[PDB]
Amino acid sequence: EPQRHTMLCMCCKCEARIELVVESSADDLRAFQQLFLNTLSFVCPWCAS
Amino acid sequence: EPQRHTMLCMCCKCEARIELVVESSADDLRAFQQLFLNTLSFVCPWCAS
Amino acid sequence: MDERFRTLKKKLEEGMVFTEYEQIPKKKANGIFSTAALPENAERSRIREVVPYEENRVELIPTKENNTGYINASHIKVVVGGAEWHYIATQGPLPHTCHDFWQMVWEQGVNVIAMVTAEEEGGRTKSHRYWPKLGSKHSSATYGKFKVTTKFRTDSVCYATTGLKVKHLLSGQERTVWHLQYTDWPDHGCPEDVQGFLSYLEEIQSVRRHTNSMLERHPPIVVHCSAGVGRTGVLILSELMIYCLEHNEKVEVPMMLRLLREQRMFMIQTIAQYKFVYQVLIQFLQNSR
Amino acid sequence: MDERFRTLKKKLEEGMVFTEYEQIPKKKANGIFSTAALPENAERSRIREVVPYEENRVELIPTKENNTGYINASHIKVVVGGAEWHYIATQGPLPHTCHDFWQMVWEQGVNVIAMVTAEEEGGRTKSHRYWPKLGSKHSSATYGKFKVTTKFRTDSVCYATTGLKVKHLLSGQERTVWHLQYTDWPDHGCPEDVQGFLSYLEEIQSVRRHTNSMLERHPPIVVHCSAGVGRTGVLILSELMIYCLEHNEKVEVPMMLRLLREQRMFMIQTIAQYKFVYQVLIQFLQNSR
Ligand SMILES: [Cl-]
Ligand SMILES: [Cl-]
Ligand SMILES: [Zn+2]
Ligand SMILES: [Zn+2]
Repeated sequence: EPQRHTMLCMCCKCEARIELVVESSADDLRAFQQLFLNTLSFVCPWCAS
Repeated sequence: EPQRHTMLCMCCKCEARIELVVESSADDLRAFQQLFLNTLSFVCPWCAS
Repeated sequence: MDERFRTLKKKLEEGMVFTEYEQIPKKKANGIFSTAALPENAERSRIREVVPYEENRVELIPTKENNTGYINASHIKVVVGGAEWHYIATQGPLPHTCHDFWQMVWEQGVNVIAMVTAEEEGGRTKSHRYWPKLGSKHSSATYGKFKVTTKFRTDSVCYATTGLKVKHLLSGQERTVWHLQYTDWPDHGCPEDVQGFLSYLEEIQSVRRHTNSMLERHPPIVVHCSAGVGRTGVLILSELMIYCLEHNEKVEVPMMLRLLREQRMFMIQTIAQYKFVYQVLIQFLQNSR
Repeated sequence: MDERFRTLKKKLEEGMVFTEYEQIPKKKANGIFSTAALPENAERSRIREVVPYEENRVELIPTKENNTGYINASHIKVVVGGAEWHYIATQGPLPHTCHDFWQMVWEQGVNVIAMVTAEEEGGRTKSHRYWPKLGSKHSSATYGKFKVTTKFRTDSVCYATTGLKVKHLLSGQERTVWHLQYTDWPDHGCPEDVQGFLSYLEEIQSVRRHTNSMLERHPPIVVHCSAGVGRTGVLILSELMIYCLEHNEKVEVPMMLRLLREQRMFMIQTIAQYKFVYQVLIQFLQNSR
């Protein structure tokens, strides 16, 4: 069954830390981790507005 | 070059809408979309606390 | 493609492309519409005048309420360069045909829906809302035997991509469907932003290859507008001609339109839509240089 | 594995597993440590007494400041069931050997670092912080020729997984490294939560297979603690014995320990660590039933 995981990352615009909380299978968690090691970056709410 | 994209999804605990803003390549965007169609779900900040 | 660009431009300067369009018959002379013509199926067609030919209508498994398995939808099949292309051209679902629509999606193994319209345009209904709204009722809705759940939406400038999960409520089987909605078509006439329409075609092509790779076969994509012939015909003709140009097949646009009309009546219903297709092809070729 | 479970339990009841541990020599009799023994390399070893044998030390490309290409690190190679296993066992980097460490990671094509320690434990330094902190200086840090960037961290109960990007500043080449840090080892003795250590081994196994699949070969993983022999030996012996049990190879634990000691002196430096390995194997076998 899916479990809860927390992903810590950095906003790609302003160096602020972003806390993402997901529920997923282990395989989908690994796939999501791998996206951060490709090109996927998150924008914090402030930089988004 | 990476572009800015917005992903709208639902919290898996409380039905609230979540707006995720990413920058990524097209391929990593598609891979991220596919994770939502597998098991990956996000938890809103309130349900996280 | 430089020779293809110059050839296309010359033909557009010869003054006959609109002449030959008028002479393309809008529908087959000895056409048969037996099931669509039944009085039990009158209310299942949005536009009474636009119905599938009997030989290639999409036939659903019969049910007690829909015993002829009727939906206003046609199988469109064209072979270009050794490749078979398969589309289902259909009307925008009515409130009472949403379960038929999802039944068709299931039986045909459809992975991609190309919706070339808004739900309402200028006050008139073009399509029922046949997929859920995010955050409304667990982002889910049930249409007959099918529970549909919206998992994400990504808005682009000219179109929106929505990922759906479809569950068959008797078997429990779940499947993925990608819903690609063009949002830039004006209430009358054709879109002025040709590049945006090309971006939409790009997304359809990209999502088709993605879903095909996931199933590691090539089901039809569903294309619909209001009656399933106008904007639907623009999309299908454009994709087929862009592929013809990209792989250098010597098929003329009016010849391709004749073959589409052999399979669904009235495909591309105005000269303005036909001229729009040519401008799509010109822009695609200019993009290449 | 039921016969393997009962066999292991019987051996633990025979009262000789600690007897045979004492008789395993801590290091090779005719061992040679030429490069580690040079006075220029004294400051490069965290624990002066724990150094690599010459024949299997990890040799770096020479530089003007480090002309023997010396790092306190050993190649550990064991063949189990037709499969070669390759580890690099090394000490926790010192402030002035962080660039050596990343040079080793680059030359050896390492994808996975297993760090079985905290940076400081009970006030004493066990490892320099050789990877960046999230959000601090663009989450990046430079060590000699290598720019390292932290992209994510996922905290589990007993360990943390950090994804890193490593850039070679002369070629511009970028690579991925996964940093897996066990956070549950007590300041003295061995962890009471055996299941948590098994979860850490699970993550190492899972990340190794992931990184191997991405490179669609099998580089060594790097394992380090403070001197690179104690907890490092516990991890390596445990993974090798779990694989031996899972594929039913008749290798005794003391025999495997002797082979590890043939390759790096002092591997598993206390009886309590050796007994911990047996409890890891017992728990793995109980998990199977
Ligand atoms: Cl004309
Ligand atoms: Cl004993
Ligand atoms: Zn920001
Ligand atoms: Zn919530």
